[PDB]
Amino acid sequence: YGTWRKAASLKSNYNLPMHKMINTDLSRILKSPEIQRALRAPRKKIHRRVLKK
Amino acid sequence: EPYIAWGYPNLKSVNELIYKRGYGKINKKRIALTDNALIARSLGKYGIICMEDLIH
Amino acid sequence: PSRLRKTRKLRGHVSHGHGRIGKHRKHPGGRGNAGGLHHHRINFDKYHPGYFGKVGMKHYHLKRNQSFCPTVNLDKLWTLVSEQTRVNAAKNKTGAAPIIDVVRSGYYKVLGKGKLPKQPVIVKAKFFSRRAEEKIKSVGGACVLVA
Amino acid sequence: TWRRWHRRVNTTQKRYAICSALAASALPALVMSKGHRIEEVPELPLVVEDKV
Amino acid sequence: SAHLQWMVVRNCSSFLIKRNKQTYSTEPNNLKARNSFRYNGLIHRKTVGVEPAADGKGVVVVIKRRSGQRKPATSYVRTTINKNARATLSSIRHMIRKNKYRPDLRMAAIRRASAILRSQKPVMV
Amino acid sequence: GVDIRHNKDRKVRRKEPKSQDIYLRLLVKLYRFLARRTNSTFNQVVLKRLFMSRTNRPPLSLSRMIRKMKLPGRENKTAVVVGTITDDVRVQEVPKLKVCALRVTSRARSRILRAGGKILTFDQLALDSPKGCGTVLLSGPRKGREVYRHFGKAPGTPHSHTKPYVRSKGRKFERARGRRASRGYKN
Amino acid sequence: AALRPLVKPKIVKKRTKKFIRHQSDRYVKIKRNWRKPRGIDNRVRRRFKGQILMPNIGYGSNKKTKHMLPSGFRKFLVHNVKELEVLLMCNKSYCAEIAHNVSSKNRKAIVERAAQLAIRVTNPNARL
RNA sequence: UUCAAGAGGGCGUGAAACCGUUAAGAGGUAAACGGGUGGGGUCCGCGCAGUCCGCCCGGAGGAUUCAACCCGGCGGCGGG
RNA sequence: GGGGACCGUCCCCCGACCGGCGACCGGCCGCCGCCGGGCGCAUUUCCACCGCGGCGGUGCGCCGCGACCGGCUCCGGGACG
RNA sequence: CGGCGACGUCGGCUACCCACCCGACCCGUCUUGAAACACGGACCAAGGAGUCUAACACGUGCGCGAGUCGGGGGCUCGCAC
RNA sequence: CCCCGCGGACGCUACGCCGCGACGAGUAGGAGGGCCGCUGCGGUGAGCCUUGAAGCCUAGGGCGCGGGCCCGGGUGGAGC
Ligand SMILES: [Mg+2]
Ligand SMILES: [Mg+2]
Ligand SMILES: [Mg+2]
Ligand SMILES: [Mg+2]
Ligand SMILES: [Mg+2]
Ligand SMILES: [Mg+2]
Ligand SMILES: [Mg+2]
Ligand SMILES: [Mg+2]
Ligand SMILES: [Mg+2]
Ligand SMILES: [Mg+2]
Ligand SMILES: [Mg+2]
Ligand SMILES: [Mg+2]
Ligand SMILES: [Mg+2]
Ligand SMILES: [Mg+2]
Ligand SMILES: [Mg+2]
Ligand SMILES: [Mg+2]
Ligand SMILES: [Mg+2]
Ligand SMILES: [Mg+2]
Ligand SMILES: [Mg+2]
Ligand SMILES: [Mg+2]
Ligand SMILES: [Mg+2]
Ligand SMILES: [Mg+2]
Repeated sequence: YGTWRKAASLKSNYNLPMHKMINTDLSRILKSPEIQRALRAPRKKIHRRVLKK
Repeated sequence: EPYIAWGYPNLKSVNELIYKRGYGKINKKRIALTDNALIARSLGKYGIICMEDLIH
Repeated sequence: PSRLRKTRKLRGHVSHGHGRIGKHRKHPGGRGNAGGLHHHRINFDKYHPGYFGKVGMKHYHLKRNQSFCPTVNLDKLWTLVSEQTRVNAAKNKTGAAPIIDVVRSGYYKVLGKGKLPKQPVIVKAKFFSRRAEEKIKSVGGACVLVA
Repeated sequence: TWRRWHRRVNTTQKRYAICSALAASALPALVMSKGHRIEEVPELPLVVEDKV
Repeated sequence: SAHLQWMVVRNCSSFLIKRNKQTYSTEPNNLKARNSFRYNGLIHRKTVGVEPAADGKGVVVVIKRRSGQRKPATSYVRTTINKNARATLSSIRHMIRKNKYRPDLRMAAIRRASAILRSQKPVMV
Repeated sequence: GVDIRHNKDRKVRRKEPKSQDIYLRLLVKLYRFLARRTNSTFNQVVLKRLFMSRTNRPPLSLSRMIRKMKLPGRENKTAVVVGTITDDVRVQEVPKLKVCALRVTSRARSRILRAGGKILTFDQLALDSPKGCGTVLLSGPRKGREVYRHFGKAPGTPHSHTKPYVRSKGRKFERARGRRASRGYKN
Repeated sequence: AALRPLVKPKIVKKRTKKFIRHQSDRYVKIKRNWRKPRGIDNRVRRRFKGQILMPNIGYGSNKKTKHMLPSGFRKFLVHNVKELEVLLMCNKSYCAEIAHNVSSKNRKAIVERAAQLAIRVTNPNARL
């Protein structure tokens, strides 16, 4: 099946398929300081329905 | 005209309509006018920041 | 998969999606391209103009091999040789130009769409167009005919 | 009998599926999620000598 | 990756039980035994499991070591805590909080340990 | 009763990819967070294109990408395409390009890398520019498809130049009546 | 005595009777299983007054008490002791119950283990 | 006899329509049906002195007895 | 036709500089945690029992009553301009 | 905050029977219009009707991508699969 | 530089969870969802079963808006 550096030597045209996402560690990506620097602060307060008095 | 009844409201009618049944169209939603902050946030650029300003 | 189709969702609906008034009958309108000039004329005229009638000269015993002449444009001329052929000629000090035999690559006629890189090349072909020859001579190349 | 029982799949897609299957068979979470009782297996790309 | 492996087993797993509008996951190191990304005990580089002791007294706290992820024979370190209920919960709390080892599972492991120890004391007639 | 109409209540748009590709779904998870938690409209455009179908994500040739990146003031910018980057064999010289694509053809990738260029996936682009700063968001030709030649006014109407559906092309196939004044009419 | 649920809210059922099929009273060949009427003149489909009512989404149960037994629990069908263990951390909200095909010898062990784990069984004295 | 004839030579199981008998209820607007109650009945509820468990206080008891130290094992994190 | 040279990729090496020890791993240390064994043998720690004990949560086997608060609503008195 | 609690009572009922008040014409179908003095339907069981092939068109998913596709053939212990 | 307390609920199947607002007739017809249902195949449940499978019966207990489903009792006797 070959490497990504070299094609397969027993299939004459085949090479390993490529990744459309190199780093699948989603938690590492989201927690990275460059991602965290660009984010606005979370809006974690729940605003429930106000009973109109 | 066959479909409506209309007339000239007085001051008391305007007060009681806004105070009891007054709802604002805030972000296309029907939100009860429970706080002045709801009015001031959408109409404050016109100088209207309270229920009194809206009634006036 | 028959489980993904409308027939599974039409169980319990009496008409099976074909209506109560007009129903699903055998062949209302005819079979195949029936009535293409009488009661399907609007459809045939609207979507298939030119459908009826003869045009041109008929030719018995057409042999498609006689008129076999695949064509290649100038913008793809340098793909018929290796990139090494190209880069060696570009950095060549002398005036030596590589030969591209399009007949070897499977084309007979060289058309002139696109532009050529500015370096001479000898092009062998059965046929050339006027503008293809003009552009080849513009980059300093030559057109040579083969049979 | 002429129901088109057979399907043809592109060679590149069949090669793709082999690569995905081999890659997944190197992860303990995926193999255990098949239910293969690999708990005392010393190493999951498990390779033995040629004497076998 | 944990997220990549989750996208493979989130709906296709031998531990997956979908029944009675409920979903459970029965792999060994799943506290709360639920099919969730956080509680899955196979896809993470560090997992916590609490099981009853083999002899029927105490708990076994199993944690996943960091190095040999692809070597399942040595990947899990098991210890047996067979002391009183309060000190057993303290040991599990210190294992998770002090080590910074997967602190989102601290109360899940404590509650599971309490359930195990309560099931080991004699039943009531 | 309320005097309203309900035939346009449900907006028809992709809220998620119809694909089951788990790698596409993971970086949809990434850019769904980026669009929500930043004020960048670049993330919103990228996220909605990740949902899009393949016909709505046409391939982008190397020549078109080179041409759009050669416009003034676009140097040292990352060309981002939500789709495939395709080699064009009609271009002879490839400049130094920094590109982020969903897919890159093997030969296009080799040409870009030989030129000294850089290829990023969409998760690497998120790390390199979470707000999408310094990017040229490009698209392939949306209407560069054979179906669009048949779309439009019907072929049998005046001033319409839309291709008809014919099984074969030749002098015997839809060329006589309604196509020339010598056979009935032309329009 | 019996194991109590975590919370026991009042369960409100919008309808208690069953939706019987139209004209299932008049015939034996028509089972009471609900079928949507689709006749052109069908007065049940047209919703005339005093007729058989049709199920619609407005009868849906409160999502807080949906699928909840009168005891306040929610059942989970188990087949052996291993499937009983998954309710260890759902003691106060879910109750196990043993499948009909489980033998009497094996459902003894399920009941004994459930008593150890404080899991409520809806049919504990079922084959004895 | 058989495990079983509530398997008895067209005999595995044995539905519905329909019929006999027994039990309960009812009956002059043909029956049947939807909604709402009421009465009776058959069952169900380990119903019949009514949950449970966390901390604290007091009482009287037991104990591989606790913290801190030492030895060993194993982990987690960090190290130009 | 062979044999060469050249170019492009590769696969191993002989070495150094650069970014990292990482989600590729070991040894040393440093901190921390757990376990086992000693020691600690009693104002500590734990175990179970009792009080119609208190503070929390949940909930009363069944049938019921009351109170105040708030929302909506229909009414009734009294007074002012 | 009150009362009540085992061989009589407590709670339950979707479900069994009965009574009463209000509402309620027999379904299917064609039809502008069916309860129709329009047709089919005595009852029950089992069976019973948009399928497959080919060819187009558009949409959608997948792989590769100026290419793509071995489908016919051949090579691989000829053969449990 | 938190430390007499070394401690502090739940959560987030992200195809998940949460909030707010408006809305809800429907033949022919279209679309979506179905942890609705039947049969068979590949996987999986260290699944169930002669201490009793399928099927059938049932004034038995329930769940779901519904399609339907689960459980108790009886019969049955080998598969689901
Ligand atoms: Mg319809
Ligand atoms: Mg019908
Ligand atoms: Mg007609
Ligand atoms: Mg005519
Ligand atoms: Mg409508
Ligand atoms: Mg119901
Ligand atoms: Mg019936
Ligand atoms: Mg009508
Ligand atoms: Mg028998
Ligand atoms: Mg018989
Ligand atoms: Mg009888
Ligand atoms: Mg008719
Ligand atoms: Mg008529
Ligand atoms: Mg009718
Ligand atoms: Mg009449
Ligand atoms: Mg007649
Ligand atoms: Mg007729
Ligand atoms: Mg008749
Ligand atoms: Mg008949
Ligand atoms: Mg049938
Ligand atoms: Mg409405
Ligand atoms: Mg509707």
